[PDB]
Amino acid sequence: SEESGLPKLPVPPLQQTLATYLQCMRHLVSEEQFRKSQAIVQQFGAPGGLGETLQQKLLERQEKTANWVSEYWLNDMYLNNRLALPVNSSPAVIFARQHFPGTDDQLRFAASLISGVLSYKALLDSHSIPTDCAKGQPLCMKQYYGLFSSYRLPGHTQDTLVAQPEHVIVACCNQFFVLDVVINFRRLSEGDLFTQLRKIVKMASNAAARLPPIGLLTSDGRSEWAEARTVLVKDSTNRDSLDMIERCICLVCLDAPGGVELSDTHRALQLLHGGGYSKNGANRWYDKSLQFVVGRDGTCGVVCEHSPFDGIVLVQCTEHLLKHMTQLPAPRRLRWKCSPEIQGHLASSAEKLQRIVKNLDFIVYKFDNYGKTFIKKQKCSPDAFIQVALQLAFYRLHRRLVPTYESASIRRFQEGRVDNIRSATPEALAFVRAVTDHKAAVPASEKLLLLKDAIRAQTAYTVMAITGMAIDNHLLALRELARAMCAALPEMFMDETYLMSNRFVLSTSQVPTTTEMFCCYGPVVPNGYGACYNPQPETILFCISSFHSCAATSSSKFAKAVEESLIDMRDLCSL
Ligand SMILES: CN1C=CC(CCc2cccc3ccccc23)C=C1
Ligand code: NA
Ligand code: NA
Repeated sequence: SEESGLPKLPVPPLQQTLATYLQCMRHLVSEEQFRKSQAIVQQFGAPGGLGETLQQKLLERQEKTANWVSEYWLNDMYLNNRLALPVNSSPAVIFARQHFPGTDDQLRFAASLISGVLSYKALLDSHSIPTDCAKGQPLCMKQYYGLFSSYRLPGHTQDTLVAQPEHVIVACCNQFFVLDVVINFRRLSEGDLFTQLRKIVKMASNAAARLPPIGLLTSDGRSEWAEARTVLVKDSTNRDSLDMIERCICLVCLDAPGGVELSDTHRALQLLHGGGYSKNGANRWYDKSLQFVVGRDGTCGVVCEHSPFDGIVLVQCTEHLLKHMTQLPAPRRLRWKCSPEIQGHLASSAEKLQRIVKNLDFIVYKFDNYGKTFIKKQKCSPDAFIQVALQLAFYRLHRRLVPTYESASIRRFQEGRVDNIRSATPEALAFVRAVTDHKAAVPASEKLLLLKDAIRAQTAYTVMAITGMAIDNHLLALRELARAMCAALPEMFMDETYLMSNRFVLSTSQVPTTTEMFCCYGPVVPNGYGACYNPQPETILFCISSFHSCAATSSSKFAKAVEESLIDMRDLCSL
């Protein structure tokens, strides 16, 4: 009735989590460090010890909350992160290339897309989204209600995720306009929206009314933007304008032509960071959860602030919008009252964003030799096969495995977001060593046994994670319950093995789509990669990111290593 009928997130047994943790990490640390971690974990998990006390506190939390990890996970994964949102945090979804002969063709697309957003939001708010089922077991639908009603406020040390006549904000030439999408309570038609967008484009070209590019401030580090926003709110005009953005449905960004070839890689860059201030980088407001981009040259997609929802729900929404597209007072410019103080903040923010633009090493690589159909003919799940290929790619290029992240949905449970699948398994290590160590001369028949055992272990970890039995959320909650007892964390969580374990040098996810769109994001540590893939029946799309500052990583070398690994795995499956 009022209460969810879904199960609550399970609390795994303490000794199960501690044993999985040590087994996860043994091959990723030195023998001496492992020996010390074994003793730390034994003391933490001893009968009558601290771990048992924290586990009892966690079972009490599970009883008193809908979801015992929600608050800790939201803060740990998103709100505590100080990095600027572009590239480091906010993923982008790139739509098919569009062809816009005239400005009017760009605006008709934007009007059609806005109409689709209004229609989808009406379905959402009437609770008419058919409940998703696993692969079926019903799934939590609460992420859908965060697509349009969320705003991420910056804080000095921790951000705040806020839930809220309806309006969109249109960004054009770094200027922001309120576009009301109802008049006389009747939703604006696609034709009315077109008429309004034309007025906006005319107003935005006016030099005598041009305001400073305040959106650039949202692209900065979170504490930097917290400081600049605090300067802004000293003025009531700015407060009014910030309130309008905080309460909009979404942004629609009418970007300027990019001036570069519209390859998939280049369209993805424009969606990730707008190409910086000199291009479209200030035509943005990164705190708002959805920024649809409809560029004059046909580059279209959506930039996502992903603190309120994960990738499956986002793609369900965007696929619905795109498929739906197949079937009067003037807008109000938001005013700003700036100072030389704010001008200094703008210059700083432009410089910092340019460092992100220049630092990103990004490639879209389409593997075209095979995809899901071939993989399923090997009695393998496509996801597990591709995760083992990524381990082999990393090992053959960098000669070690590293802590690897892969999102696993826990939407089977109330308020469920994700837990981590740790794909750098002991079985993956045995396989990649056998493949790469030519001196060992392991027979191909044995390499194939090791391959299938690595895929089996990957599949098992995935089942463990999606059923709430993996370890990362459990350890996070024990850690934060310990911090509530005493600000000095116990040795368990100060141990260098634990800190290492959560620096995801390879950060991955599978985002399958049914249309030509694709998803991408940056790495999460300076010496890391981001790898987001889209498996299709006969192809697999890989979006690979890394940072040019890190001499070890290279996105083009990693994409080549992925190709070589998929070909090696094909050859082993063809003996
Ligand atoms: C480093 N990283 C970053 C993200 C994920 C998974 C979540 C996600 C992936 C791709 C698109 C998304 C669009 C909207 C919301 C979440 C999205 C995994 C690793
Ligand atoms: Na996790
Ligand atoms: Na690099």
